Amino acid sequence: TKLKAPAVLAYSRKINPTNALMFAVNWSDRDNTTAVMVGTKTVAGTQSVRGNPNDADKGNIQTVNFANLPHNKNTLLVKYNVKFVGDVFKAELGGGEYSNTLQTALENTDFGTLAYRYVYNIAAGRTLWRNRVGAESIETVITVNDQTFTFSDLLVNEFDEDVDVAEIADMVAGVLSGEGFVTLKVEHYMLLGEGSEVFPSQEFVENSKLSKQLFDLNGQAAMHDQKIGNAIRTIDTWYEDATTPIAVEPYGSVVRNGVAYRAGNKTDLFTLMDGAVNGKSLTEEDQMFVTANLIRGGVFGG
Amino acid sequence: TKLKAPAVLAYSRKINPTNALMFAVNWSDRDNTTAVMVGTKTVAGTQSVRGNPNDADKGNIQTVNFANLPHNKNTLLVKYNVKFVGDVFKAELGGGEYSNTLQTALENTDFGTLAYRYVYNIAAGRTLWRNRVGAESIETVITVNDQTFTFSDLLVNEFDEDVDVAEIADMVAGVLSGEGFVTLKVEHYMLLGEGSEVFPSQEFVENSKLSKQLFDLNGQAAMHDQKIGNAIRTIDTWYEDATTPIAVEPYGSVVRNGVAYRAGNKTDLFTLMDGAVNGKSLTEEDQMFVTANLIRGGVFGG
Amino acid sequence: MIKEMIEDFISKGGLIFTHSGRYTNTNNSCFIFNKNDIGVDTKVDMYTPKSAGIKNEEGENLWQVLNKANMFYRIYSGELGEELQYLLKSCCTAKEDVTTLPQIYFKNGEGYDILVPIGNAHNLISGTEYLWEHKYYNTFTQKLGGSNPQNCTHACNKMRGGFKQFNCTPPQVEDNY
Amino acid sequence: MRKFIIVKNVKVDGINAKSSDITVGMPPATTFCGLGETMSIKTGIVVKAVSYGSVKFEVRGSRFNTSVTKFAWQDRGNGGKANNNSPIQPKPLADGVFTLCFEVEWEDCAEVLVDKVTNFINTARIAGGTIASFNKPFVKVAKDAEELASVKNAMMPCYVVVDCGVEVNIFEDAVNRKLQPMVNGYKKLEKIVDNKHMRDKFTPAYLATPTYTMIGYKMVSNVDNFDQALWQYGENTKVKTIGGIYN
DNA sequence: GGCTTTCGTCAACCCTTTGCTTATCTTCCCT
Repeated sequence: TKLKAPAVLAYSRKINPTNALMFAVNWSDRDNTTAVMVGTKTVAGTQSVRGNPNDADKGNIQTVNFANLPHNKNTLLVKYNVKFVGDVFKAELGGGEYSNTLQTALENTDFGTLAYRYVYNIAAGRTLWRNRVGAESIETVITVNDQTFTFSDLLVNEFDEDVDVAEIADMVAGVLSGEGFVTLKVEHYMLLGEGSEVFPSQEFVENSKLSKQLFDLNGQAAMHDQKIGNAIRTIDTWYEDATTPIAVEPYGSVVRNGVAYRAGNKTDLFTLMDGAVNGKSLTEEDQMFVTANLIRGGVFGG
Repeated sequence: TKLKAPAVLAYSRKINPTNALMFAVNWSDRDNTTAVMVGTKTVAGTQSVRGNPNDADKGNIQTVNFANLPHNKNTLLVKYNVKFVGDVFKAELGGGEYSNTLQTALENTDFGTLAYRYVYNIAAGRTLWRNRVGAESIETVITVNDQTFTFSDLLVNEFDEDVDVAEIADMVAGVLSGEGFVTLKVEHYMLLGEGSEVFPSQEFVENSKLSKQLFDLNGQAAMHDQKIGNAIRTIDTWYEDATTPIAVEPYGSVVRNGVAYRAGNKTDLFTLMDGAVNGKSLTEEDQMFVTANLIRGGVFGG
Repeated sequence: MIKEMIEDFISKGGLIFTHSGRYTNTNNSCFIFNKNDIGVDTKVDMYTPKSAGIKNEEGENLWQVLNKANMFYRIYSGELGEELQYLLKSCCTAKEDVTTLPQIYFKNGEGYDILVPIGNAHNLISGTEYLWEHKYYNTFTQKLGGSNPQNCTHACNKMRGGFKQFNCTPPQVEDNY
Repeated sequence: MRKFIIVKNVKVDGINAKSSDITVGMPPATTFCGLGETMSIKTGIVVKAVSYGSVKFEVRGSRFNTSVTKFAWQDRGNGGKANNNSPIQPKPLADGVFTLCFEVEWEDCAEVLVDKVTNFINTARIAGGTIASFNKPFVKVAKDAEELASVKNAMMPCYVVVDCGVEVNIFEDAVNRKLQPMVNGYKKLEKIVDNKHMRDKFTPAYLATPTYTMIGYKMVSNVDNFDQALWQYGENTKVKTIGGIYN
């Protein structure tokens, strides 16, 4: 009687950001874009470490990739292209029964709120991760379908109602609940100040030889699409004891805090989609969490 | 009476496509072909497997081959040729009794619809699964016998009537129903956008180093030839409860979705093949299905 | 015990071979014992349905014990008994199947022979052991039977890590020159 | 007096890289000798030897594992199991840009010879791989030995196959002298008594185990004698070079 | 009397992480 999930049931991602190239502009000269180059500086400090206090007096030489604004331009510009694709319910590897019953159990999902939180995370500048601190104003210009949309002051921890994010999110929800696609050409102008140090994505490297190795595209400082995609889907205010929005994982798990906000207490995604497939009526934000997982994608089987 | 099939009856592949080399061009300069290079990135995420709430908290580091457009070209070009080969009834391992009576039951195959669906799968961009979505405008340029056609907007899930694909299908059905060969050089111009991630063939390979390993040809992103061969033969809209075209399989079986649409309901290739040989009046659509299997080829153990 | 094992093998399908098309296709089941290539260090393969057979006190099937210390050549030359030679040879048969196997034409002079190439078992087992022993890493590794190789072959059942085959890639020509 | 036709840059993809059970990679000289006798059958131009070189060649997969092929449910009688994934028998696939040079003897103009070879290659299949592209073949003749070297250097750039022979066996010398092993032919084991499940019922059939020789890759210009790169069907149910063992 | 479907049967690893080669070039001479 229990409809088990397919062993290879997987969903493709539906929010596809590009790698976010960072340029340097002014708050006035936004047409003068010079690429933020990744430089490499050798930096000496103290050994630190929680243990081993005997070698505290010894130095610490580490070679670190840095990325800074030049001392003639005070604004960091971040360019990326977010592609919201539709058909979020057609599993590319699990189409059949389970997948399709999840679709019919998720037809009345509030796609407007999911699209609103996605477009707000793009619009409030959450895709800027550590660049936002020290920025005097973060101006987001989202060009949808040749549609300039300017945002100036949006607080990030809560999704306050405005008309421009909702205006973009109307057709973003029309794409997500239906078919087709929409492309958001996103530019972030941040008055970080003269010569402020910007924070790109850092590569994962195991061969070492360099302590911090920033993500670069032909040398220009850039951000990983995955970081932007994590920040776009940071919409999950529906876990147990929800204080801040977290990214949408199947387990509600962020790995910096070393916790899982939705595992071990029967609101991880697999339990909810098993309930929704097996005719257990989810609540509204429950369906929004499951549909946000399907928009994020992943594989849910075995 | 009751002419049995050969134990190891085999047919050769008659739609032979080449590997789809992926280049990067502009919609303006579509002659600026630039090998989309398969890059290798490393990915930090959260491990979210159906049975992993205990390990959801910890991270998950995967090295993954990616392939993205460069940020100065907004168009993905796809290169392949498709060689339609005649003698679709000449078995190379099966005997001259079952295969010839199979053949003489199959001159009444309307090859025009088979050729129309083959060239429409070529032209609509069916060979471009995850990167035909998110494309602002697709454009297929088919060059055959020094004569060139262009297709802008062809919906891929149904075969609507246009004179250009039918005009190519005239010579393709002439080759398939007759002798010789024909070759269509296909140029896919897909306006994905600036720095949009392209989707080459992933490989079924045990790789300790790379969790996801893409297909490259001299590093250049490429797609598998049998992948495009699966795309071209995705014409089967004639199975029981037919909604979408599936690939022409002997059992109508998509193992990707875990469902075999022509297995068990007496509409697979072998039951219709025995009905065609043993004088049972085969329907037109079952005739075209058996002919499409013979065009695809295969060995048939039994 | 060894006679116990040879007879355990014989109650079952009971095939000992040096060449087979079972490695090419697991659905094939053609097993061929060539007599001329049996030497001192000739590794020898055997087949049972689903690789069945009892183990000894050290936890080995017949495939381990027949393949160390040249034990198959010792039974083959009859240092352990001529009635054992008979038992061994009762399992050493040539079973033939050409389905799901490649069939090519080779020119034999004013004519052609349809050759069905089946793989040498001594080449697979001894090559895997030697190229892992002699540190030859210009190779590919392939698990032959699939997810559970006991339906294929006793060597695929026991050497689950995969067989070593030669990486036969040629050097490339650099385009920029 | 020798005549050759060269097809340069034969981009072929989908090559059955499984040369044998213990060799996966470049197709052996039995494959290209089979291609040569295939044209001797379809086009009628009877071919003595073929010298083949590899411009490019990549086996699909990693550096230690080949990419297996997702099998399709094509056998008869296993419906019901067709919804699940088909079991994979090992057949590695590869791509390769080759340069072929066929010793032919011809008595007509070079244009009809080029057209016949082109019409064969348009319907040919190198090692089970679809010929993606190929340059227009050109005819060159080896009147003398300097002319033989002209034909040799006309295959530039390609890495041809030269035979270096077997000292003791295949594994030993592949580690020791570091040469590549490949199928130079086959060894007949048993006569086949059942011709029902075969291509022909009258052609005599034998089960075979592939014999191997040890070979090296040398660029065609660095090969001193072009006869050491031209493989042909020897009368030992094997293939061999005209120049013998490369020294 | 096969014949075709589905369920039961039988297993168990020690792995290693780039080169293979390495490109087709001017002396005499007289017109």
